[PDB]
Amino acid sequence: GPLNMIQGVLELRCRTVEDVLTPLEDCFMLDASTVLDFGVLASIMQSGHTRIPVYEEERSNIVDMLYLKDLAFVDPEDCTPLSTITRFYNHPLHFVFNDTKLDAVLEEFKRGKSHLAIVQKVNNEGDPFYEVLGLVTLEDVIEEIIR
Amino acid sequence: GPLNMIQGVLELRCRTVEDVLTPLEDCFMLDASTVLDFGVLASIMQSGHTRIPVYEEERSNIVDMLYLKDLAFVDPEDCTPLSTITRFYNHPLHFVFNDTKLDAVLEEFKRGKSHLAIVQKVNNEGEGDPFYEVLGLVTLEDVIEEIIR
Amino acid sequence: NRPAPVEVSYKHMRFLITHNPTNATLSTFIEDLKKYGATTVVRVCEVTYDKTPLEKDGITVVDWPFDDGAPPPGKVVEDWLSLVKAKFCEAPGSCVAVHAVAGLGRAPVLVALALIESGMKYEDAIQFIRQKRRGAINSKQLTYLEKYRPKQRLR
Amino acid sequence: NRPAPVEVSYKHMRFLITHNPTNATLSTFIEDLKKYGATTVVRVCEVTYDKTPLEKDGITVVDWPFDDGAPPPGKVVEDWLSLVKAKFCEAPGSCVAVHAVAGLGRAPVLVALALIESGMKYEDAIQFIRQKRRGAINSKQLTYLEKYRPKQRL
Repeated sequence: GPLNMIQGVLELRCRTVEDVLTPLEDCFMLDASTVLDFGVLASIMQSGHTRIPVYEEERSNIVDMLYLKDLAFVDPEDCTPLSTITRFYNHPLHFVFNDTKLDAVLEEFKRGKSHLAIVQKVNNEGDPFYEVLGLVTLEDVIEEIIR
Repeated sequence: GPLNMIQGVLELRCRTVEDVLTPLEDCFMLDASTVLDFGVLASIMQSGHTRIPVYEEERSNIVDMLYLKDLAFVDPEDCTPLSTITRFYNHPLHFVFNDTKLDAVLEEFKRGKSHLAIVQKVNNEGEGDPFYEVLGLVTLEDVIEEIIR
Repeated sequence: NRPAPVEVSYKHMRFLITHNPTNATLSTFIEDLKKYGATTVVRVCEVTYDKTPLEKDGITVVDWPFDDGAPPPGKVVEDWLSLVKAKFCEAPGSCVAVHAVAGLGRAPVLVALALIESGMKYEDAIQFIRQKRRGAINSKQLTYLEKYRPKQRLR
Repeated sequence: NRPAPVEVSYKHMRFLITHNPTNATLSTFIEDLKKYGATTVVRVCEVTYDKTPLEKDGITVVDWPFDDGAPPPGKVVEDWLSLVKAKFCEAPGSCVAVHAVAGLGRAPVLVALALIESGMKYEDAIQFIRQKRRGAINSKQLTYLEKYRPKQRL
């Protein structure tokens, strides 16, 4: 417990997002042009994610976040694309950089923002471009403390 | 950040469940005899809870836990009472006492136990048989909140 | 709020402390009695439930009521000790169930002075019960329980 | 990797730095142009998407291409500054959209020396752009841009 946890809390100041993220291939995610039938609904139900990144076309192109609580009053008879459902509600995209300190992302985390932040690195190896690596969650940091 | 947090981790060992708990009147809960039509489904959806205590009769009488992921495959106009859905899957109830230290509850959560524990106290006023007394629910996030603030 | 049945083994005598059921909840209440191998229940609270299904499933229910969180009157204690001694004779192995309202009161008390009567020391009796059910005896039934003196009556 | 449109207001001038869209993502690309009140897009990358839906909806698209991570050639900067003042003359209020590939490069550069031409100090140009969009200009183009100086054309 507590001694492990205390230095966890202070190596918040030394670990970057780039050590505790989920890289983008293993992240639960949805194409916008996907459509609420009962099966997509169900697979989201037992996915056990409550907030899912919504991309168009390519996965490294996140346009929105779907909340579980959002699809409470969409009916799935109705075959409605997630594209539309996702700006029924403007949900925040939280963007953060690879070399951001973990405690800073934490401070960010309960400064209200979405508990899922998405990770960018700049790349220069030509115009510089941002480069999506994956997602970090508040629980990724939480576990960095409590283990 | 970290000084507050280190201090959280330090009095994890002296703060008890009883003031970081949600007392029972504020908790999201369901009567067993309630029935999955689409509106109750929707109200659980937008409840934003993934784990809900199911009581019979009185609220201080918790019989099961409904998981969100459980109702993935019930069809809700096939309108079936929550009692039976909750006997499709018995999910174990986690019971804990008020004067339990927070780090111990942390350990209880930290392999397998439901992230939802229910809180009971013994009571000795006045004379009769002592009885257990439900106060409310504690979540793992109630404790997390005690560290990260 | 009624907590789950708790077994107290020592000596090779075996007690099960339970709640008073309602008998919407009876089938399951009988079921933990035969899982624990109780063939005899001692109730000491109000009669709320019908014993005759339990009698038909081969469990004798004994009604020895005394008041809420009072110590056992002396007749009740002697009967308790003698019933216990007779039952663990009749088959070694089996359980005796005792319950009042919620198993945190009179029933732990009778388990307790059964334990003292077997010659476990008192403070070990209490704290043995209190290991398994938190905060079990109230004050006057503890005041009762060591001006009690065992004269040996269980092996 | 394509980041969301970013507005830069200064002067009472308003630029929107954007990514290059596809023809598939084109509907939404037009829609943030009309949210931000852009009536003019300046593309400076390769031609990928068809411009006729956009001026159908009343947005002029201007093709002034110069190559990946190069500074603007002199023709391009002069045309840029003059288009900018003409459009902010024609209606005060509106936005000019600029985009290259991903809006982290040449288009921020043109916004930048527009700002310097407005007589914001140089590193307050870079200042202002890098706060909203981190790590936007590369090598050669900020080397370019301090050896740039305004005769204040805006």
